[PDB]
Parts: sequence; C-alpha cells; structure tokens
Amino acid sequence: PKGHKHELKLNEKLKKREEALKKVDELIASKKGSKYAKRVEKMKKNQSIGWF
Amino acid sequence: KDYLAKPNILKQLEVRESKRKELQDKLSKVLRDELKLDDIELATSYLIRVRASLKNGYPIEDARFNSRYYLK
Amino acid sequence: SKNSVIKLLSTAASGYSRYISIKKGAPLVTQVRYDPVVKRHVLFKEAKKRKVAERKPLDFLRTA
Amino acid sequence: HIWSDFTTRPSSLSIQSSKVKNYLFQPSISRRSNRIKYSPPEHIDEIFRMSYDFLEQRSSKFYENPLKKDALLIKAEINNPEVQYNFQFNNKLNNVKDIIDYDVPVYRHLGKQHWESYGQMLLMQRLETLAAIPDTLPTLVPRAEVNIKFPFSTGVNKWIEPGEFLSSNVTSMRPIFKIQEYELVNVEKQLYTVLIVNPDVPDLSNDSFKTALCYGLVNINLTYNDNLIDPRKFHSSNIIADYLPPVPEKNAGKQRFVVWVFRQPLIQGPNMLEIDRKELSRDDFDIRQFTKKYNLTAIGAHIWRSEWDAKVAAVREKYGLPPGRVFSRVRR
RNA sequence: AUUGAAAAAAAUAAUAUAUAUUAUAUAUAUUAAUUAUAAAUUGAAAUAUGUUUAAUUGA
RNA sequence: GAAAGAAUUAAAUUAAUAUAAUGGUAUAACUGUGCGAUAAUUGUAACACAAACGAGUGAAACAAGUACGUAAGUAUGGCA
RNA sequence: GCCCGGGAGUCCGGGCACCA
Ligand SMILES: [Mg+2]
Ligand SMILES: [Mg+2]
Ligand SMILES: [Mg+2]
Repeated sequence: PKGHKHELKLNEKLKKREEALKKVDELIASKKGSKYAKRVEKMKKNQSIGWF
Repeated sequence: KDYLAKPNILKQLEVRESKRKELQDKLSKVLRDELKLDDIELATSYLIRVRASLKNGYPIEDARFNSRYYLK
Repeated sequence: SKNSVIKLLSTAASGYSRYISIKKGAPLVTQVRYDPVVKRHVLFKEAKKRKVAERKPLDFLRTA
Repeated sequence: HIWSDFTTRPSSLSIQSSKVKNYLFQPSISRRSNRIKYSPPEHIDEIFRMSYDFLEQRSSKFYENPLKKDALLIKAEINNPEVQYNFQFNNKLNNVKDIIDYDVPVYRHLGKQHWESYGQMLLMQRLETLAAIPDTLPTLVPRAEVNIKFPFSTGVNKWIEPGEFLSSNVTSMRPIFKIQEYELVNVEKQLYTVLIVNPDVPDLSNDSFKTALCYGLVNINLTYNDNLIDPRKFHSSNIIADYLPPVPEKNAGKQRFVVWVFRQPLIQGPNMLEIDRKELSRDDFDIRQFTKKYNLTAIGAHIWRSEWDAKVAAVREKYGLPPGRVFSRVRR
C-alpha cells in the first residue's frame, strides 16, 4: 500500500514540531523583552530541588 | 508537574546517595589509617552527619550533639 | 470596515491557530497563549501578511 | 565621660574590635584598592566628637522600681555610637554574648524595635491570612519572637519563614525553638510552655475538622541570651505530648501547623504545674479550653504548613502509625 | 596584590565561588553600579612628547 | 506643656466611571503608580437564575499551562 | 478581500471575486 498523504508526511511533521519546541522559549523571550529573559536566566541558575 | 520532574528528582537523589556512600568510604579509610576501634558503619554515618552539620552553619560541638541526637 | 479579522498561527508548528480581530491600522500583533497540542504557552504570530499603519521609531539616542 | 568607663556598665556596651573603635574616635572596607578609592565627607571628625560629647553628657545626666530604672538605662544608652554599631552590624538571631547582650536593656530594646519593624509584622500577616489566630486561639499580642528550626532530620540549617511549606522529610523529627523574649520580665521565676497545634485534621463524624496537639512542652526555663529549646534543656519531665510529625492524608488540604508559646502564671522560686499528662486528650484538643484551665497568656507564635507527598507514608511507617487514609479529589 | 593614608573576623542584602537536602539552604570572599546607551572639522578638558622663559618648578 | 507620628470622627457623591439611562462604587469599581502585556489562555463544566423551543445569564469544582504578588491569593477581558 | 488607472504613503475612480 502507498500510504495516505497525511500518513507519509507524519514523521517530518513531528520533526518540525520538535524543532519548533527546541526554539520556542527563545522566541517568547524575544517577544517579551530583555528583562524577562534575564529573569528566566536567573530562575534557571537558581539551583533549587523540589519534592514529590 | 510532579510527574514531569519526578524522574530528574529521583536521579538527583541517587547521585546524592552515591556521593554520601563515597564520603562514608573515605571516612572509613581515614579511620583505618588513624587506627581507631569500631558499629563501624554507624560510626561512619555519624561522622558524615557531623560533616554535614559543619558544612551548614553550626558550632562544631553543637553539630556533633545534634548528629548524636538524630541517631538516638 | 474598521475592524478586520486575522489568523494567528502557533510558533510551535503544531498547526493550532487562533483568530482575533484588530483595527486596520493595528501594529503587527503577536501574543503568547496556550497551545493544547504542545500543552504549554507559545508565541502566536500573524500568518497572512498585511500592511501596517507605520509609526515613527521613537529615538532613545538623542539624535541631532 | 561615662561611656568611656566600664566599672558598673557591662563590657558589651563597647565595640569589641579595637581598630574600629580607634577609627570611630579619630576602617572596615577590607580591600586596599577600595580603601584608597574611598573618600569620606569633610569635617566629620570634629563635629562627630562634639556630638559624642553632647550625647555623653546627656547620658551622664540621665544616669542615676525596676521597670522604670530599666527604661531610664535604655534612654541613657541608646545614643551611644558604639552600642548602635554593635547592634546594627552584628547578627541578632544567633546572638553572641559579648557583642550583643540581651541581659543589657538597651540591646533588648533595639532588638524589639527591629522585630517590630519587620519580622513581627510578617508573622502577624501570616497568622491573619492563613487564619491561624481566630481558628485556634482568639488573638495574640506579639511580645516575643519565636523562630523554629528542623535540624535533626536532613541535617541542614535554616530558620523557617512563617507560613512556609515544609516537606515531610524536613518535619519528620522534632523542631527547635528560640523564644527571644523582651519587655523586662523575670528570668529565674518565669516558666514557659510551647504547643504545636494543627487545627485542620479531617473529622468525618461532624464532617468538619478537629485540632490535634502534635507537640507539647511545659515549664521551660528561659534566659535572655540562652533561649534555644534543644533536648539538652527541657528533659522528659517537661514533655506533655511528645512530638508527632505532620502526616497529612492525601487530598486533605494544606494542614497548618501553628506553634504557640505561652508564659506561666507567676505567684519564691520557679513555680511549676502538673498537667495530668495521661488524661489530656491530644488527638482532639481544645487550645482555648486548655489556656482557660491553666491561665496561660500566649506571648508569641510561629506557623508552617504541610501537604501530602510520596514521603509521608515512609514517615508514618517510621513512626509506627496507620497507613493513612486517602480522600476524594473533589470537594463534594 | 602592587600605589595612598599612618594577625583577622563576627548584621541585612547584593554579587563571585563552592557544597548540603526528594528543604530556592549554608560556608568563604568583596561591598560594584544608581540615569548611562551609536554618529560631531570650529567648543572645552586631560595626558604623553618637544621648544622657550622666570637639575627642578611654574608659565 | 510642646513637636512629630499613627490616626479616628464628621462630611463623603454626584466629581469620576470608554459610551444612553438606571442601580451601584471612598472598604472605592474612581484616580495615581511598579511590575506586567499575562486570565481579551486550553480540556471537562455540576448546579442554579431565566426560559415554550431555539437561545441567554451567573457559576462552584476537576485537570493543563501563564501573569502579578513577601505571602494570603487574585486574574477564563471591561462596575453591572 | 485581490487586480488596475489616476520604492513608500496618503486621497480619489474602475473592475475582479463574496453574494449563503
Ligand atoms: Mg450613577
Ligand atoms: Mg477595572
Ligand atoms: Mg432552556
């Protein structure tokens, strides 16, 4: 069987999505401003283990 | 959120445990070198606790006491 | 007449769009909103291109 | 020159570091380059000296019942630069006798003022917002700070901020209190009690909640400088209800653990009181009623709050408790 | 740290570095910056290098 | 006896509310300001009011993420 | 909404879809 158009273009789509995800936070930061970015960076640095 | 960040947390915990074990081993080795009597495991644990206390803000005697009390 | 509709596409390429209305002059809109496919907030950007009522870039660097 | 003298006046009123004192009287910024860079304001010396002379004179003039006397002393001292330096730039929590004596009245006053400025206010806010006061004990009037700590479990060092979320691990073993008294009270004869209550445990019969007393100390002796309530001090005779840890059931909200500190009623020596340790029902416990019975006056309080987590089962097991109930996620 | 002036340390907070814990803690050090941001032949200032004069100083 | 602070009482009200009229509003919804452009987000919405049906209205709670907030919390566009 | 005629912008007149 040949496979449906949507079924063959699935892997590629997934890959694209993944790529987007990888480069989304940065985009958001850009949209926001520098202060937001700085804050995010600070948060990342923080070093604080939670609990479950 | 918990589900997401649970595996990571677990990993971290494991790492910490490993580190602790290593420290304990080191302490044991030191003790051996010194030549002191030892129960030995317990002693090592106590030592580790004391060290931890020291690392955090505690007067040394007080820290030791605290460690002892935990065990008790 | 004044208010046109526009389609905002998720910057994460899940193909989840959302629509809003704006004035014809309105600046190039973006907004971060929840994308149910990716299940997290993402920037949504205008899909179709459209002319914008140009505003002068305000000068912070004391020119002339 | 009364502030120069140290016969009757305690030694704590001076700056213990000599260099600093010297600098003051005619600096600290450690780095040499930084020091070089620094440039103080002109004519500070002579004017400062004059000011000192003035204030010293005032103090001398001031210098001459107990509370009144204490107040007078405080008034005399406060403007001393040295004392100010000591108080401002040295830690008040883990106090060091010679730098800041809370035996000395001025220092005590300063501490009180500091507390009023921030920590006390914070505590009050936490009490009000979280509905600690009206829910457990009608009201309080701050009087003394109460800082808790959980040193034994885990092993780390941290003073708990009021109204925090503590992990079940952290609150697995008992806490340590530091009841920092002020207000010219007796030290030999005055005893204290401390009660850790949690008012929100699920009552299924009524469908409401009931208040459990998870930890209870009575007849504790305190001192202005020596106020850490460690197992060293209290002994097993003073515990009315031995420590039980927070073990919130799943989906039973956020349980508020609110530590209350009361001072005993005062009648020669230290007046004790029996409290029928066996008879007193701890599983369900009336705080107000208890207070009425023994005529306590709640001086100070602190609070934290616990939630369910994976760790609590283990804690329960350790303590040898039931497996713990589980509640529906819906507030039906 | 080297230049100036003439043993150490004991707050808060900020920053740098480390580590403790299914605890955004602690230990050590130091207290920066506080209205700034591209593009100016003639505006002004400073420094370095020459010449002159009352080894140097001023100009 | 003075200074300063915290205020409290009285008056609050037709000013203001994106917009008619009404009801509300100083405990401010009205005004100023910091941060923020995020709740003018995403699945389930019980139950009410209203209601012939088609429709409409308020909305607890569950779950996913976001903003501000020391915290309590607050935000599913606009005082109605 | 798209295409003309009088680099961008405004202001006017033609068409071309939409017309359930
Ligand atoms: Mg009106
Ligand atoms: Mg509003
Ligand atoms: Mg109906």
